[PDB]
Amino acid sequence: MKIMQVEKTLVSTNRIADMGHKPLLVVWEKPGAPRQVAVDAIGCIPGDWVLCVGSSAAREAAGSKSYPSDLTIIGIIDQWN
Amino acid sequence: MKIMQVEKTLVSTNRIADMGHKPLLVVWEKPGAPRQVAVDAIGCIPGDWVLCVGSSAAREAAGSKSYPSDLTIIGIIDQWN
Amino acid sequence: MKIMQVEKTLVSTNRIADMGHKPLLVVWEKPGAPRQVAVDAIGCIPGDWVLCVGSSAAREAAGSKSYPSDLTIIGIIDQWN
Amino acid sequence: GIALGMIETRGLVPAIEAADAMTKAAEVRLVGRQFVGGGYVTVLVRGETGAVNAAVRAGADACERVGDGLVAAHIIARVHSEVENILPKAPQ
Amino acid sequence: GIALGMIETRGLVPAIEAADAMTKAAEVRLVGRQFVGGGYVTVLVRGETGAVNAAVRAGADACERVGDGLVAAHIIARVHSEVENILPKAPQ
Amino acid sequence: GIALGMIETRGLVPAIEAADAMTKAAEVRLVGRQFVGGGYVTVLVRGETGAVNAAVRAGADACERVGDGLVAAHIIARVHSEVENILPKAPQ
Amino acid sequence: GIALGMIETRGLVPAIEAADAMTKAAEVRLVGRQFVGGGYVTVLVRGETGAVNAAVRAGADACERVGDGLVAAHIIARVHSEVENILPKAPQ
Amino acid sequence: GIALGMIETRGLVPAIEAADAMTKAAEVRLVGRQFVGGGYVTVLVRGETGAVNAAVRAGADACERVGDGLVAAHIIARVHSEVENILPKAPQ
Amino acid sequence: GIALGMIETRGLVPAIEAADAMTKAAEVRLVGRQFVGGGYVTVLVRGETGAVNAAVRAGADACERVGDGLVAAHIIARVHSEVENILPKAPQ
Amino acid sequence: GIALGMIETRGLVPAIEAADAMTKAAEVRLVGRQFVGGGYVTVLVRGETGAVNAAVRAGADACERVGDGLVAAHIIARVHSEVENILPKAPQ
Amino acid sequence: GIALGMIETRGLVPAIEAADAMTKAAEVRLVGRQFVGGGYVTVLVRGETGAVNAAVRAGADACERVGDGLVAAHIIARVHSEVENILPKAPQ
Amino acid sequence: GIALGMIETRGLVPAIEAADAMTKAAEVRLVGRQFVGGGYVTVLVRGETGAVNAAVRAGADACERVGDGLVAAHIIARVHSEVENILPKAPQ
Amino acid sequence: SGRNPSMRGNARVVETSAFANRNVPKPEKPGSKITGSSGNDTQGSLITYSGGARG
Repeated sequence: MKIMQVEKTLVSTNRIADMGHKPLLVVWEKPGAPRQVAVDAIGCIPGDWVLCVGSSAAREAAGSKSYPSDLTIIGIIDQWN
Repeated sequence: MKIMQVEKTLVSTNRIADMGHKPLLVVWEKPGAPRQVAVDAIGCIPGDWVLCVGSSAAREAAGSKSYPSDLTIIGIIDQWN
Repeated sequence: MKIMQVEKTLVSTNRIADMGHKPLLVVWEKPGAPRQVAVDAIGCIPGDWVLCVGSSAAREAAGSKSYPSDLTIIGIIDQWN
Repeated sequence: GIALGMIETRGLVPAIEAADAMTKAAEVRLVGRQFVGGGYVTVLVRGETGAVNAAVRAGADACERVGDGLVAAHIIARVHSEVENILPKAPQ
Repeated sequence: GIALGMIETRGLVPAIEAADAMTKAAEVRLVGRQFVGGGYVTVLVRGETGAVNAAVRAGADACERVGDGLVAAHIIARVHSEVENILPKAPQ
Repeated sequence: GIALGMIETRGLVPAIEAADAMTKAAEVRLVGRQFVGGGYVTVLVRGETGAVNAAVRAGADACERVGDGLVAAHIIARVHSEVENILPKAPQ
Repeated sequence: GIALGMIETRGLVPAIEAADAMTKAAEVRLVGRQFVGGGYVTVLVRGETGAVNAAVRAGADACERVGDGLVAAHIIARVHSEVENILPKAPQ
Repeated sequence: GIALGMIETRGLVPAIEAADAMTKAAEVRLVGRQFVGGGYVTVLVRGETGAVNAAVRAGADACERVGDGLVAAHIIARVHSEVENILPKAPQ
Repeated sequence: GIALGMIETRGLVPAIEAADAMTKAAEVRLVGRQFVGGGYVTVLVRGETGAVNAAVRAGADACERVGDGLVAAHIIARVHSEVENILPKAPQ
Repeated sequence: GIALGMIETRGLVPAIEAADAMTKAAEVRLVGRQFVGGGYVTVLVRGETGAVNAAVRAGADACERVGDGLVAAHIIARVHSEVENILPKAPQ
Repeated sequence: GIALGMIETRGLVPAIEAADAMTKAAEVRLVGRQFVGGGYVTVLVRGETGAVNAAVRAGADACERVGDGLVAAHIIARVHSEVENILPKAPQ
Repeated sequence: GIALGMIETRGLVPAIEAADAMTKAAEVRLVGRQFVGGGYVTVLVRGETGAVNAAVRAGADACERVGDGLVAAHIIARVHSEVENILPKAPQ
Repeated sequence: SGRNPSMRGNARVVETSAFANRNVPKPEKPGSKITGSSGNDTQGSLITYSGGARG
């Protein structure tokens, strides 16, 4: 599992229908680092230091075994530098 | 997931029959970045900023579960960079 | 599997209900390497050089198959330096 | 910011959950929280049709089983100028 | 426009949908919305008899399947002078 | 005249239709529209006892099946001076 | 925008109804009404993805029960430069 | 009179019959005739919404028994400006 | 402290019990009490994620048996900036 | 004292009867009444923990059958300083 | 540019879908879109044998379940010079 | 204001009731009260088609039971220019 | 209880509230024949567009 920071919300209107209505956020390891998109299971405000899961584990955290997710936020860090 | 960009299409006529008819596109994070190939489940023109899923999540995004896709394009970002 | 040194404990109070009660630890490949979070399957004090599993195997390492983890500590290396 | 997205719910706890999900899902501004009466509480957001489409969709799942539940989840891409008079401008 | 057309709904989301459908369907003016209480919301439009009938029919169809539903749809071609004292002159 | 005539309805659409019939029917004046809460809306008319009896009967017959329906239609020929303190003098 | 929204219907009355519904339901510009022959008429709109999603959904619903009915309702979020040659630039 | 009323028919004979009955039935000005293709013929009449409704109803009844028959009957009280480009502007 | 803890109940008495349990159990501050309408009364507390977790759980248990009961017990780990405009800043 | 007693009733008549019974049957002081909404009317008393207990039992017995009846009856022997804000200091 | 790929569909909506998918799936030029009549529409592309094979395969999959459907998808690797005179050179 | 609505009654009392109900219902100008002879009285009104339909319905319902009764209720949305030479324009 | 006289009438009591309306008769749920990539998800909560169209 990885520790990332939410920067901004990402909107993809024509996304595949298998994604449901789960919102998407743009998370990066550190400011200026590569940006990735994570399905948001536990709601995160921008700037939150979130904890994200990857691989097949992501699909379950997205609310269904068949969900098409590679990165899924599963928790918000209470206190992170 | 990842935020990639469609640069050029990819065509291999020696493909395995499992891939079916699904189109193939060449995507990289940014110009000059490493070039990966993604199955396009949407209609993506060259120059489109797209959201790419990977792992087992990709196989279900493109066609069936058994579909041999380690990367799929699950939508086009409405406004990016 | 990766050899990582535990740095400190991690608490996420608002994590999903699928993570159970399993404790979480921050494990870097070495002091200074990028930080990651691993599910603790066995008791581990900070500073221990531990063995971590990834991918789908990480899910069963801690709890059932549907456990949302992609990095789990599976043992302590008796003598690592 | 001329697309309107509304979520109606029974009680206020579902409304705040829907509002939180709607505003964390896309770049939508929360313009209203109207106590209709009889329990109904409606949350109105404004933004681009794409952003409001994603906001309302995310909010609906968030508040479907919070409290008594969800009553409506409506998106209007182009709202007539007349209707703007009855719509709120600021959440307070 | 002197004829009146009223749509009553259970909740505010159906009311705004009715107001949008009513105003975009025919040449009518949304003169007001009232929170009747008990979860009833009335949207009123003033126009000509032909325009109002088209609007209200558009309004009823739009808000029928939005939210808890549509309660009442009514047209008054001629409103007595006194009745106008209990009708909003302009939208809020 | 001072005879008071009241019609109570579930919702506002029945109330406005009732008020239209009452004022159209006889020489009564619309003196108030009360939102009792819980979806009860009352319309009060003052006039001579003969006029109010005709006005109230028209209002009950006109709104009997409009919308949610009619709750009560009453006529008081002479209200005690005490009750005047709780009756509206003009509608708003 | 560049997104494309197309509704194909059996006849022209359903197509006109869809075109009316699309254009008034979201911010999309009608670009063509093409008679395909064999009774099929296709109304094409261009706009941004969010607006096109809203419009075509509104158009598909409006013309479903009109005339012979609706044939197709498709949304291409980004259209290849090659396809732009055949797509009508402005209505005739 | 800006409302639009349309009748669609299979074969030109019902279309001409519908236009005669529609124009004579109420005050609607014939605005065009369009060969959709595949046997569909559409006639469009403008006018006041009330008059346009009466015309279309009259035209539908008169043209139903003639020829292959009636396909559709429609009224749009306020056609969006974008759709006005595709409608015929006058009969040629 | 940014986490929000809301408990909705049918009546004031269950809410006041919930407020007592929530504030006694953890280190949370009561920010507001709202009468949603129709009976529901919501109490909101702002604190750290851990404290709000313990407070809401303690509150939801205390008021389950009191009066009509608990409607919703919901914990938001972090509240978006927009939603802060619709939440009371300090108790009424 | 510091103990807080509450009785919640549907309507005002049982509440006034309850409040009368509480203050007559123990050394409590009626701090206030609250119109929660949707019928519920709450009456609060403060006194010693023993006196308030006897006051809320007497009140419940007194209003149990008056009007619609009783919803809830409560004593909170110690009231957190945070909850003190939402309790009416004195009957306004 | 010496190979021909063709996809025939019922209606224009599937034809546009097929053309878009074919152009996006490979390096092909959309030479022409033809209204064969009777509802048929044919989109033709010309590229390399490998590219045209990929384009046609992608297009048939995309448009198979769009609207009325796909009539046929055909790939001609080598096109006789005589046939070239009945194939569009540029789109219209 | 062209559409013509006529109500024929047996006697003058049902005709005056029809005229009052016809005129109260909507905006129709009363053009003539013709004594046909043999006990027939005809009241003609003129106005927009929507208003006339509402007016004639009210008249037919109002005068159905009054006196000998109602004979005919007829609407003509547009009369031929020849017929207007036999239609009253001012009542005497 | 017996200190104050009381009369309890049997009122016609029907609650008009959001909770009471939770089980009102609702019309046929809207369904979409839309194609293409539009996030056409029907597993989620009922989202309605202008005119009541599902989406």
